[PDB]
Amino acid sequence: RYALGGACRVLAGMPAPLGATALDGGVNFAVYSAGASAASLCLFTPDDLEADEVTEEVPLDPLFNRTGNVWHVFIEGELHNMLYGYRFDGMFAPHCGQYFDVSNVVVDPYAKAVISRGEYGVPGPGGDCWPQMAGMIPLPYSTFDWQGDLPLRYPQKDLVIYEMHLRGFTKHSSSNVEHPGTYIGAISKLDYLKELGVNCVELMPCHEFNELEYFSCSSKMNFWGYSTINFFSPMIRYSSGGIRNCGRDAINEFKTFVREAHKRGIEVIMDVVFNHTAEGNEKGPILSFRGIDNSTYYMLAPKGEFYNYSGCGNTFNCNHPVVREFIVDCLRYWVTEMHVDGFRFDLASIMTRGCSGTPLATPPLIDMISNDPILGDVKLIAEAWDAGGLYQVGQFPHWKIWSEWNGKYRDIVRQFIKGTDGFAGGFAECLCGSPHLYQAGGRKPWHSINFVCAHDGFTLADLVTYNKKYNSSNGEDNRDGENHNLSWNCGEEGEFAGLSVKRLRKRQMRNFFVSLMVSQGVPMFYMGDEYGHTKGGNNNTYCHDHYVNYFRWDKKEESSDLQRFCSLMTKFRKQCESLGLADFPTAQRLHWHGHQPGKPDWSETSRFVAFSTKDETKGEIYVAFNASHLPAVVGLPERPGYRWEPLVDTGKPAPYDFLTDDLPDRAHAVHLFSHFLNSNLYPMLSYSSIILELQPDD
Amino acid sequence: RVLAGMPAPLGATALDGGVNFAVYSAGASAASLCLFTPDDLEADEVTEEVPLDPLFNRTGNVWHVFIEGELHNMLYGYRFDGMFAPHCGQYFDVSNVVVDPYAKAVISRGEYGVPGPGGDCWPQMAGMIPLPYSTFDWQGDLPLRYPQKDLVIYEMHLRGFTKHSSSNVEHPGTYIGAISKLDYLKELGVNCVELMPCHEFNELEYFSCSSKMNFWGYSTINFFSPMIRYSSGGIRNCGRDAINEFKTFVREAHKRGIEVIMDVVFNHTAEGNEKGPILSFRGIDNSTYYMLNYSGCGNTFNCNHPVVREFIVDCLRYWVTEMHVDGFRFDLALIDMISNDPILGDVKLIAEGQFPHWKIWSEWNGKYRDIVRQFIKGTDGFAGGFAECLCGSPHLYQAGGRKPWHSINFVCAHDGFTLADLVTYNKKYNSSNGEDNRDGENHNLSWNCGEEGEFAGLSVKRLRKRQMRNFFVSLMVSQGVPMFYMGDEYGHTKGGNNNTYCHDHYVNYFRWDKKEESSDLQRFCSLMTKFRKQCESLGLADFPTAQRLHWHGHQPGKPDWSETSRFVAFSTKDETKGEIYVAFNASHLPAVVGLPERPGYRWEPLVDTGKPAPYDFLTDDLPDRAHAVHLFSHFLNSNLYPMLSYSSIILELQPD
Repeated sequence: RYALGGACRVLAGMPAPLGATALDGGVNFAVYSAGASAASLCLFTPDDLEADEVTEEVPLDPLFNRTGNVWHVFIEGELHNMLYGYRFDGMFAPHCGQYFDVSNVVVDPYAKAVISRGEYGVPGPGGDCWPQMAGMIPLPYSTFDWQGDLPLRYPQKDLVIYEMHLRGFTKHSSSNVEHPGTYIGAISKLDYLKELGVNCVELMPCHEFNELEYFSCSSKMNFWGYSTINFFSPMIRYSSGGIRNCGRDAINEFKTFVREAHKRGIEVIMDVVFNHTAEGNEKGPILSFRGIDNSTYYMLAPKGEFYNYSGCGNTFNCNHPVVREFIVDCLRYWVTEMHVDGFRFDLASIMTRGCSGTPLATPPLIDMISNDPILGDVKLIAEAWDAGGLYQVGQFPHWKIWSEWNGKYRDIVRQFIKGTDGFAGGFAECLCGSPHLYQAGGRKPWHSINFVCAHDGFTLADLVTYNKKYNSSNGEDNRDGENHNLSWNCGEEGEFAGLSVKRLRKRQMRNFFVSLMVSQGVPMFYMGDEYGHTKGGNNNTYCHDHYVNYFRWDKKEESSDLQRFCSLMTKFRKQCESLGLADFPTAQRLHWHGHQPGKPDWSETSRFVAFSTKDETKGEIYVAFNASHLPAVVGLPERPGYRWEPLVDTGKPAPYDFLTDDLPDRAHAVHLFSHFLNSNLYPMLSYSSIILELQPDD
Repeated sequence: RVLAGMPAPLGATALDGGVNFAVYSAGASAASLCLFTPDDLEADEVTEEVPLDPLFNRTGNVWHVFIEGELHNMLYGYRFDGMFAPHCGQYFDVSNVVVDPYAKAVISRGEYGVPGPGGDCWPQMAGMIPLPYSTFDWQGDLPLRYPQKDLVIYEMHLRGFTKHSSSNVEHPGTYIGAISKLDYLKELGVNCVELMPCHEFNELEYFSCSSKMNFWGYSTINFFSPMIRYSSGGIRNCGRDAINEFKTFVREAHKRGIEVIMDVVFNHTAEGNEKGPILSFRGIDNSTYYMLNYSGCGNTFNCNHPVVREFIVDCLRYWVTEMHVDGFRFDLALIDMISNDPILGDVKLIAEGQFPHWKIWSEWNGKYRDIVRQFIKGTDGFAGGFAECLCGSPHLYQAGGRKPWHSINFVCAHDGFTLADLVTYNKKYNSSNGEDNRDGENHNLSWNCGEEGEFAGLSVKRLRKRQMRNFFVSLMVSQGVPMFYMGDEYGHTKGGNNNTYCHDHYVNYFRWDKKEESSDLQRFCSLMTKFRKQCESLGLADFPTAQRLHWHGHQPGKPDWSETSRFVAFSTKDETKGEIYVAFNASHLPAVVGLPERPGYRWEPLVDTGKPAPYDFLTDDLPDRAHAVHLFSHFLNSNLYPMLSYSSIILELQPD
């Protein structure tokens, strides 16, 4: 046949590879739809797509343009300036699970760019929020230069992770970047992270999503982005190019980001959400999979009701034979072409469920992922829990590869440092990387990702300022977010407290950071914790394109003492050999002390934890935490012929809370405590911690 | 020409040109006046003798003789005789020549430690004939009359003060050798200097027996005469130069603002019992002047007798008016007479709660020394006693109608361990006294701070420095009059010997060499003396009241008086520093102590005996003071302070 006025020949094509692929002076399209009775290929143009008008349509022959359940067609010519979609026909029965309709033009799941809008937060032509979408037709060749980029391949034990929101990182006016809120605005700030000690960035979801899902209903916005439309394409409204050049520019922008990050020694880990899609339940848009083969992609009940183990309306059928191949191809695409270094899986315990619902001991999807020759060399971090009731923390089909977030760490550290009884043994266990959870099954201490604050919940500053949540601007009447925050307002609630309360809060924040940085495992903290970012007591800000979610670069200058403390702690962890251990610590390296050396207090009323550990580069170090409300003079280990020299004391005023060989009068400061240090003594305030280093006494 | 004579004065005087000699006796049936020439006295020959008539030259029991002429270059004695019955109580003998009890000078020897011809330790003595006119210029003088509550007494031995070769003085070990160093004392803050006995005494009294010498000088021959062998002139000019040199000292001291308190011993004399030579008293009236052994010397001076009482009163008046002495100490101590005398009533009378008071007689507080030595070293049950001592011992003096400044506080003296020995030795080492280490106090209440002796570790030495500073702080914050002993301010040590009465050796000298090596302790002591004399609360005229003095423990307002308590803290309301907080930690464990809460104010470090010098006492002369306070501001802001074991601290309340 012919497609465009006789210029393009139409042929049978090939059923693989799926998607649209350029070759042989033409483009081959292939899709999978088992339940379709008729299919046609729709072609738009940039001008007609913004009219909801199809410029061309090629009907597909069920005989010569279908192999098995895979429709395919080859069109000769240069279509790389056009956008495409599919029209399917067939059975329609919501109560049976069929959602075919000829009036809808759907987007290929394998499309590498989805073009519907170019401006963030700006409705469509006439106040619309769900305009027509179309996918990008590839080009015969690539148009990006990597400049010899190669994988960094850091050992996971050497990582310090930083969780970043791409828009909120530079969208505040104080960022003073050329393109605030985009992939290029982020690049100008990468050196800052490099000086902070960060060598790994975790991006919050940067896959195509609609920020205007809720805008029509209640004028809210999907700021965080945990509702994905397509998985092969980056968010085009996080780029400066926009829909320009059919989206190719946006792709290159993302690539640019990654490349630059590798030239500063920073790795990029993508946050992916495969457990649900933007299409919602039966009352929602038909953009994608639902319109192609619903029964194949979504997990339904026998009566046609969608299984909802995420709270978002549906549940992706992760373990179905086709869905597993789709997911593996997504991951390999993001690794081999966008040069990503690893992935984080949100609500990971939905990929371990049956393709009905029943948790699987050896899920096929995890099996394929961990056995892949390409995905075996990249980091895989799992947030092992879901909204249905599963908590696979410590028990996850890890295959001796998968890492995992540690929420027990968060709870234990929060309660201990706030001053709860019965948490000294748990805190001591946390400081060693939880051997009882990861050593038994054959995993190393660095398979645990440690954190005390994330994007969901109180920030580090709110953790020491508010007893309760204040989610009133969310519009839910406080009926949202965590109810048990394990926080302490340090004696007076709100930001307007006395000077003693403020000093105590500063001590507490420094104590949390020290706990993170001296523990075995991979530390992680959310952007803005290094300078005390606050959200006003709101622990669930999923819908605020407001300054509360933005990095405040002006406030970073007012609190640069805390930033200095945090960067110095990261440097110290990097230097100390004993803090990045590959294996679990042993009783021959690590010793536990109490108020007196060698006499730990593991009882239920204990609120003091101290240890000392040998080190090949620093000789030996001593760390202590006093979470009681009364000060104490503690005795230090006896080391004939050596002396303990102070390094870190969170109770002292800056810059003396961390001593470096840049202070003009460090020796005088040490001398004025020498009369305690010579006796192997050290006085400590309530709610503090100290780090000392052993040096030759000569 | 020999004339009759008159009873008054009971001595020798140059009035009525000529000399009138009068002597009281009770059994002198024969009496004559011997006159010696100094060259003849050296040869032990009498060059003149004037017999006295029992009727023409005697009124009642007083012999008289008046000689018209010039005897200014002549010495004298008496040929008294009468009943001789040692087994009955009489010691009259004409063959011997005695010295007038009221003689102002005694001329036997002129070089300290150098015996007479053929090694004679007891050569013949004679008295000096006075002049009818004065010879010394006071350059204008008047009593300083300091209130006794404002004193800081410094006990010094005259010879040992500037006899060591490191003193670098023109006349080491004399009266005029210590005048140079008086300025040094003024730098320490000494308001008063107390002299160990400077009456005429024989340093070779028992040198013939064994080989020991008498160094301290607690044995008196003449009560009117200064020690001539402590002067550069010696016997020159009949000794009248010596009496002037002493005066010079007093004068110069009064020009530095320092008073002079004289240590007197009227409870025994060098006469011995019946074995030593008869110098005076026994050869005139051995009954009136002696109680025919409670002093430990061999005799007592019969304080209770009208003749003896008048003698003592006249001696004290002579010293006060002729020599301008400001006060007296009475060893091992008539009383009403002295206290009611027109002149001696305004003199500072100090006696070594049981001694008659009359609201005048101060006392050496020997109970203070025992309690303070036992609290500071660490001992159970002394928290209450220590707190009592800090308030001037009300239970001893307030009850009797006295004042806190009638208590003389000390922890060290000339007998016993020095300050450095209290923290160095646990036993006494008197084997150098040649008495089988049996002569000496056995209950020293000391502690070697761990290892005993001068060769210990570093921690022991640090603890010793802390302990010495703690003792001095204890002294300087207490209500009463503090006293120190020569050399404590730099760590003088006797080598463990707590009784050096018989050593004219470097152990009894002021080692000016060492004071240049322990200058940090001297700095601390001088600064503490400055601190005491500025505060109003530390020199109170009346006992502290509950309205101004408050007692604290590890927590403000919660003192621990139990038998396990080893921590004492208080705060006082001042009017020149606002308010001061003092704390003592005699426990072996460090401690963080909470300070009293004062809205709108903050406590600022002043004294901390655990810190290294010069930061053990903060002063504006220290350029780093602000940074040092800043580095403890994080404890100070919350009303906390960390303390080492065995340490004390002083803080001031500032409007911050």
